[PDB]
Amino acid sequence: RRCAVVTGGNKGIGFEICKQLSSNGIMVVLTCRDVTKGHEAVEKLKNSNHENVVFHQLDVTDPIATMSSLADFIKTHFGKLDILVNNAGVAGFSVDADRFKAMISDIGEDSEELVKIYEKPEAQELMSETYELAEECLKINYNGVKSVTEVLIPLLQLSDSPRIVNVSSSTGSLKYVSNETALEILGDGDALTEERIDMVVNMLLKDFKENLIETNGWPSFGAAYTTSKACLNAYTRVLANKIPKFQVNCVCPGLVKTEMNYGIGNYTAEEGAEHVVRIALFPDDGPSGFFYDC
Ligand SMILES: NC(=O)C1=CN([C@@H]2O[C@H](COP(=O)(O)OP(=O)(O)OC[C@H]3O[C@@H](n4cnc5c(N)ncnc54)[C@H](OP(=O)(O)O)[C@@H]3O)[C@@H](O)[C@H]2O)C=CC1
Repeated sequence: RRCAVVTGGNKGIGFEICKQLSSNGIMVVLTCRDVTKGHEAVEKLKNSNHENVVFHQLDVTDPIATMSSLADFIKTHFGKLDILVNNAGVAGFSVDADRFKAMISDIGEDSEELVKIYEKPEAQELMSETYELAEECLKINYNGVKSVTEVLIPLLQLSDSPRIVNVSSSTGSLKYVSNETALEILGDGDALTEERIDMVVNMLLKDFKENLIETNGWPSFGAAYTTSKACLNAYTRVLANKIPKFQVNCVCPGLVKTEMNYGIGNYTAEEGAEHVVRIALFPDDGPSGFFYDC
């Protein structure tokens, strides 16, 4: 049996990825940071007749040394890893829940309008981004992906067909990278390295902390998130180059109705996960280094 690790597996797209991989005969290690939430998710899938799922704790921001226990667990019970889905991620902003629920109620969750207004200024007024949230966003969406990937690479090396799928967003496209220095680094594909991508991340965090978002031409809203995904894409390309044995790709699942969006989206969680699972289960002869649907 092929086996998979999915990060952020307790809810949203991640939970549905675990369910669908399991449905396709994959042995799934559902990981997430909250132990109670993890056990409840696995119990829920079992009660749905998905038996090839097991829980293991994983907060992607923890030290890489702590992750050694996941690596050992997989080696001991499975002998290899075939699939890693880097799904865990956060938006980098909070919302006024009361007013957001009022806005959703008012419009009606349907009529493309709800999705339309979610992107209007009327909506941003209900959202708050802070340096604290930015720092966490980058640690989870970018650095966390690097740590989990580094720890599990030696197990993926043992697979005859290793795959890494990183869940990205189209807002991470270079078209939205406004800062000139960042655009220059991320757009110079031939010169991409992990170190240069780290520079972009550190540049953003430094400017954010020093209140230079507007001043240095960063996006006026959602700069942490969009930067984290643009850096995730670049890192995905670098990793693809470094490890030609692997399939390493990003997938942008479209706008999905999860708690990340307070239920707003074009696709259900099931549908979003389907988009990611189609790449995770590519034939053994598959491409690497690309950004699907981004
Ligand atoms: N929903 C959308 O429209 C889109 C989502 N994406 C990407 O899809 C991925 C999943 O998003 P989605 O399902 O919508 O969001 P959800 O908020 O519903 O789920 C997020 C998952 O990530 C977990 N998570 C958050 N921080 C950490 C951490 N430090 N360590 C381990 N797990 C963590 C959450 O755990 P917990 O329950 O403990 O908080 C949860 O399991 C993300 O990378 C997101 O950026 C890309 C394009 C569109």
